[PDB]
Amino acid sequence: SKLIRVENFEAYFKKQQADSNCGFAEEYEDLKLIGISLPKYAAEIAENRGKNRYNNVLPYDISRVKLSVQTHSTDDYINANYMPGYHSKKDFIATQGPLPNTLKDFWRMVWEKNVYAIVMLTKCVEQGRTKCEEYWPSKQAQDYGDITVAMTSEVVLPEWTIRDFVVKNMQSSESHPLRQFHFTSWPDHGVPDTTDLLINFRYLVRDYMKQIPPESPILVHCSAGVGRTGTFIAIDRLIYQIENENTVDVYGIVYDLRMHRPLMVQTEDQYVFLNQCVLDIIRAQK
Ligand SMILES: [Cl-]
Repeated sequence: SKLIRVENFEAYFKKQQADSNCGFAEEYEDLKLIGISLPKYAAEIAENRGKNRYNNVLPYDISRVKLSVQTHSTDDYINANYMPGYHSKKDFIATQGPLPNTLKDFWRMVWEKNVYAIVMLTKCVEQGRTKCEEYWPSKQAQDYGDITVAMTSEVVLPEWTIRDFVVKNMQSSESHPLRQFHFTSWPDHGVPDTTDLLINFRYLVRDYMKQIPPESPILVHCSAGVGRTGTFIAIDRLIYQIENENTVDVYGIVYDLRMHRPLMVQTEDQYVFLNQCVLDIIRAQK
């Protein structure tokens, strides 16, 4: 009974918000251990440890994105997992902000996994610390291993920047577009003050995704690719749920996310923020 009909969501939210979000805290605490016993052997292989941004954010083997192998099995490794969306088990790839040594891997994943959209939910640097490499080029083409990327346009707003690229595999002469939705306005601490901007940003991503071929995972990342990333993915899923079923199951969504990657929706504030998102969406349904 974690399924809440939208007609009952506001009352549910108020209930869960009582006593300093006690109910939300309880739901979130219930999620705490979900997925954590899933093996993460590839992530722990010596050769792969340095490919992880955070030693405690490791992809579960069961859902990890496996890249092509060249000379060594560990070539398959990237700190990323397929995350189900509303429609399919591979609607998303949640991944960490790539490192200087995983840039090639990052683009190889982008290429091999048919990514046309990247959602980036972090600044490269937040509070004087590197959260993510600037892994994308300007107009001047850059090669990342066999993958060449050139930015074709960039539109900056205070809230987010949207960048279009052409991604080409130089080995095959295949290419296709990629749009990167760079949400630059997530607060350095805590969640956004309001939900509308992130929700509108999600709508922008979705608007673009309508133009994209099938089986094209949205690559979503922040720093660790779990907190903001999980929040964004959950919001996307919740919106479909609301739109298609008039029900929400934030718990079920986050649970599912946790079964695919650790820490998805990494703070209680984020979890409450999701519920706030649902409330705002429902309320904004005149
Ligand atoms: Cl699954």
